[PDB]
Amino acid sequence: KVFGRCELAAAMKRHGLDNYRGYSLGNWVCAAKFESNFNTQATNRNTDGSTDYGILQINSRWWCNDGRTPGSRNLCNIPCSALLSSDITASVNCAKKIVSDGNGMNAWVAWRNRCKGTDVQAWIRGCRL
Ligand SMILES: [Cl-]
Repeated sequence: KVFGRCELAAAMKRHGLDNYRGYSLGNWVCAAKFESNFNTQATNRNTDGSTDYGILQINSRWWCNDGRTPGSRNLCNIPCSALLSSDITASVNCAKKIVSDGNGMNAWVAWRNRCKGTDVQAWIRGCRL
């Protein structure tokens, strides 16, 4: 499913992401925009053989099992396919584990390069939240 900006902001707020570990909702909407263009079915293969899945492009080396990433961990304990659902619960739950992990949102290369230090509140402007 391809989300609208405000529809995603409301779903993320509902699943407890607004100010999770100190990151305002705008940060998570911005990351989702530049990771997946709001498309839950986005996948992208990396040079190392890992794949990134879903709205937040969570990576198979560490976080989910896709059966094709040799010697990967599955720290979120989910098949990577569960990250591609129109329901974002699995992505949200796994994102909360990633961002607690020590590097915060810098784990998302698009957030670091495109969102970090920007007026991220613009991402939720106009939305009924
Ligand atoms: Cl942090």
